[PDB]
Amino acid sequence: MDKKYSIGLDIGTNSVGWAVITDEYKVPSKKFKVLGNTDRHSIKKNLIGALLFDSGETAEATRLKRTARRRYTRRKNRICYLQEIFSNEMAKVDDSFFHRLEESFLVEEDKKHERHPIFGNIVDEVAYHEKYPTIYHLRKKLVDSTDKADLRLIYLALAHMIKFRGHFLIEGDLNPDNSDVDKLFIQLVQTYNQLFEENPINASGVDAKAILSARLSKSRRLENLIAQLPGEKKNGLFGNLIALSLGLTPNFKSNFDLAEDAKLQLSKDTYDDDLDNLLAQIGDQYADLFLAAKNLSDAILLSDILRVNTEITKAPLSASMIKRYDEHHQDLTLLKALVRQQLPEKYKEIFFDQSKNGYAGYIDGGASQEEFYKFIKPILEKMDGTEELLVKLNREDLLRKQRTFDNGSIPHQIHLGELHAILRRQEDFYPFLKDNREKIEKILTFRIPYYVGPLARGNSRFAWMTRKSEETITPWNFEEVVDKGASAQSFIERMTNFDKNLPNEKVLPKHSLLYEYFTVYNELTKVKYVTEGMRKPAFLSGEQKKAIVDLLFKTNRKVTVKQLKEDYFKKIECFDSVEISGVEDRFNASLGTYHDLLKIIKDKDFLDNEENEDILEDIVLTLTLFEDREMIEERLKTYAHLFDDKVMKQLKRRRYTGWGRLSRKLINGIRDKQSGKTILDFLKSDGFANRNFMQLIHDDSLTFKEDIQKAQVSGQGDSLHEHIANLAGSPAIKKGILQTVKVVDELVKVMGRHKPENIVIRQITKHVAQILDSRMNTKYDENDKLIREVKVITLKSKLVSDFRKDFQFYKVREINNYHHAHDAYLNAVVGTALIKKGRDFATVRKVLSMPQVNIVKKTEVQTGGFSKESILPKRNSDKLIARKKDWDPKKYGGFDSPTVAYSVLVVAKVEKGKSKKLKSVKELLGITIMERSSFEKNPIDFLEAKGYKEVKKDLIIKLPKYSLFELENGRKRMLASAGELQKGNELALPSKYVNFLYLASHYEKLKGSPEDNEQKQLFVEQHKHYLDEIIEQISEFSKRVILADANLDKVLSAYNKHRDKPIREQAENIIHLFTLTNLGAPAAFKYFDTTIDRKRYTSTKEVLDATLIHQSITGLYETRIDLSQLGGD
DNA sequence: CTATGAGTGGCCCCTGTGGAGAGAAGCCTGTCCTGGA
DNA sequence: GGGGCCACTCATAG
RNA sequence: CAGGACAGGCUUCUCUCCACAGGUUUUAGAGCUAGAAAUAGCAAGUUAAAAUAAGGCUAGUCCGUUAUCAACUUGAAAAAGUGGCACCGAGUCGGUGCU
Repeated sequence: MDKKYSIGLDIGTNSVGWAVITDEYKVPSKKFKVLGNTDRHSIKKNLIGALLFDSGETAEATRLKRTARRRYTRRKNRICYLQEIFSNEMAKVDDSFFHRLEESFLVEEDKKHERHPIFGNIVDEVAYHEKYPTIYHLRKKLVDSTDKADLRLIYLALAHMIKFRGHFLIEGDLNPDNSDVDKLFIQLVQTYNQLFEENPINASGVDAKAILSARLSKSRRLENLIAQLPGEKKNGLFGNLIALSLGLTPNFKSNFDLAEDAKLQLSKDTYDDDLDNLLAQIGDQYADLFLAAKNLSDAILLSDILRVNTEITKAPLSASMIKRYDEHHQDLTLLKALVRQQLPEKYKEIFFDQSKNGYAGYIDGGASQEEFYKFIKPILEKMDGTEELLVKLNREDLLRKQRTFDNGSIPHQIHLGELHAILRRQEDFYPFLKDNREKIEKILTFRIPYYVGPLARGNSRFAWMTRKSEETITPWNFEEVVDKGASAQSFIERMTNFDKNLPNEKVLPKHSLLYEYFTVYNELTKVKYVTEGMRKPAFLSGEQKKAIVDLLFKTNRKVTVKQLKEDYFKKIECFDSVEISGVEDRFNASLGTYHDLLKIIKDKDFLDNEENEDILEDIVLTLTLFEDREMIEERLKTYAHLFDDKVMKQLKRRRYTGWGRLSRKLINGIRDKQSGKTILDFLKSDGFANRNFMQLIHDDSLTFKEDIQKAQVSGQGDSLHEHIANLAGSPAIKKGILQTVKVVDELVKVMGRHKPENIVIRQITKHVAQILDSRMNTKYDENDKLIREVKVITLKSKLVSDFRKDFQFYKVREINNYHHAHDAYLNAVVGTALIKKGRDFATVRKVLSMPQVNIVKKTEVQTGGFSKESILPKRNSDKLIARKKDWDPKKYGGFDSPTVAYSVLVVAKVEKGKSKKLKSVKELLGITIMERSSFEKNPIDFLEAKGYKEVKKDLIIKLPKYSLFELENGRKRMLASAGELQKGNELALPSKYVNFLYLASHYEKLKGSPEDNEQKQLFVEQHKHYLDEIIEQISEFSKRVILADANLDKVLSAYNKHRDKPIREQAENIIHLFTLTNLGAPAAFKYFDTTIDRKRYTSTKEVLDATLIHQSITGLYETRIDLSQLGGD
């Protein structure tokens, strides 16, 4: 008799519950054969348990690190390009300068050349350090002077500029002379008054520079400026111009009464284009007004930058840096004077102690600028003469460094201008610089487009670029080697969907006109109308649909029921009264793309042309695919023969985003084999059948369904891993699902390969059920109908939670891990009971108090970073990992705290003592993650290298993390690492104590009827003696397996101390005790007033000769190996 | 007399921002359709 | 949250 | 009862590519004076170079932290295969009967 049995499953983020029950809600138990070298040949176990595992993580970190690696590599490549350019002339003056540059990081003992890099002689080095305290001094001096300087200084300046070229946000050119806010505001007002003499603006008395440079929001600046302008509004034309000058996006529809919105934003690249067409609409006389607005905006954002006001040079940033340096020097002198004058004792603290947050700590230590201000602020409060210094502190301007985090707002055009000025001044003495000025400018301004991607030769699983040729990609010949249009199309396509019914065809663009026609006819197909004299609703004819679309859909961007009734039935068909069903208020789809094309091209018959279908659809596809404008113009240049410049540029501007859910070949590509119509043709005219898309794809009359069946290529059965990975969700739930399916497979294998009756458990859960059904039921009957021998049940946790709360079967997650198993068991029981109580309740209570539950910790091989990322200074300790091959850690410091890959057991002989005496040993040597490949290649050589000799190969036992060892008195420990252990034993409590603890913990939070609440409170009051029993049992369990003498003593003392506390507080504090006894690593926990630190087992010597256990994924099959007999002499 | 292991307790760990796209999922208003029961 | 490392102290064997 | 397309909104999340600002580490930026030295006073401090997971070959202006993995037999791996049942009890499972 194949016993009828049910399987219950609970899938969480960390756990997978499993349980097997009979037809009688009873859990069978079986005796299992045990392999190994031990004597315990067979053990009886229950068929219930749960699996715990570490939660999975997303791929975000890997992608971030890859991006960082590419950034670093490309920056170094640019530096190498500059060195290559300077290579010819550098050797003619200083051959070893480049060697000195890179070899700088080595100590003086290691350097092949002289220690001073810049000159190689200390005198010139000191002279350089004196004449130019900061690199900004050199930059400004080269910008302003006309003298011929040494090649090395120019090289240094150019390298500094390139390596920190700054951000690329704003396109176009920036005028550095555009910095005066007031003068440009006056010019804008003057131009407005000249062009609007009937409405002049009196800008006198308005401080434009203060308002526009204020650290307020753009709307606040606009409001403040307008409030000072009588008669003007932010909604007015001048208000919109100011908003644009602030960097907002005003709408110019109202001031020119245009039929179309004219929205301008200076950050958008459309400013030139939209300005051009706006002038084409309102007249070209308004060019200088927008020019003045642009100049004012430029002055604004360059005024927020560049604190310097009136100093005249081509390098304002260098002037700002020098000004800050001078202020820092003067303030430092004054501060030293004052501190020495009044508080000499703290002078040492301020200027000598590195560890404190004073000036010495701010400079030579790790104290940040905010920390330094925080430390110095109370001290300055105690002294006098620091009023302006206090103001500067409030301004984040006191003693400011040059390299600060606010530098993130520097446009690259400033560095470009400085480069251009330096090259202009010095190219007369340096012909090769003048010749390669173009190359230097390109290198400074070059940027890889976002749509191109990595420049690989196919050997990267991330690269998609298509090459025109096979030259080495250089910044000067990038455009001549890469098909930018094809690359962009590939970038778009690989992220697009595939059609469900036709997986071999791309889906159409969302705003494709053919798609819009399809949708409109699809909705019109199911529109019914009832007029006077009509007994039943009738479907609209094809000519009726065509007339309706031409009259309303092509003319109105939205058509409503009332509009249709007034415009077509009442006017065209002369039906005065009509009742329309299937559309309530308005029609859903619309011909927006048709309206846009009729607005741009301004030709209706050209759009109405059926033969231009290919050209029109190709134009729509081109507008959807590409976002860069040059590529769009490149593609549109084929169709320019039919359009003027205005139409082409307006077409150049229309972008469309989104995609449809269906393919063109499905709708209008496949023709009916009988009639020749496509789906669109049938929607246009289907006779009295009037079949919609759903009806057409399911009708057996046409061959479209036959093509659907044929086009279903027999996709090779997706592997369970791949099938789950293809689902929608985070990888963690995917891992949980995979482990659950493996658990189900093992449970099936256990029961003698007899299939179960019922499997008890959002679209992801639906996919899980689908996977289970597919793997379990594969039998097809004589009619090719799947014989569902197994029932799949979907139930929500709310039902089982109610089941628990109704029958006092409380769940306390803080006691142990059995709650997952009990929840799975109750899930299965409730599902079977509902779909299919004195006996049942007794059986359930018997099941709950059962002591043996299979709890298994999943064994894993840890991977990830080689070590921590913080780099530590050199120290005399062997635990420091070198950052590179030829860098002694005691000379340079480096990494620390590597992570163990996995542990291995080694039994061999090791020399010990100064006499070099061979000693037979038995210890654990853990492999670091960085060593994993080397060890896997040849363990023998690796073990020989670490002082282990006479290798005993057959004793190598793979010991991953959480490998379980068994010791005396049932005490269990898990191998946390190569040198640390965790708790391995679980505490079991009688169910009555769990119920009492739950009732006490929610004593004041009772959610039930008043009589039930009072009864529960009385029950809590009656059984106070349980607390002593609970404490005694905890002490006994800790004594037997935990060995926590001092911590237990402190716990006992605290319990005796707080024995007078209220019952709720006592229970709440006692609940915190299980952190000492819970599975996993010990953790510190708080008990009333005293905090108890974590007791950490750092000794792996006791388990060297214990019994090792290997366990199946469900823990039913197991093999036991004793370490004592292993490695015997 | 000093090197060597074995525990107690304490302290540490890379951060911030922008631009570009595609998809998915969940909720809501609603209309229509396919399949079986 | 959780494993590594280090200062400190102590017991032990050469 | 399940499934689907559309019209619109809202919200969140995932995945991929291109850039910036730092941080950390070592070296360079003659420390002076009195004192044998311990030490005491004095001066000064803002910056620069290189590296940022060891490295690898398929040598790319590429890849290197996602995912998967109890034990034994076969297989290079993928992958395939390998373990008796019924009854009475329960402090981590125990006992009885058949085979």
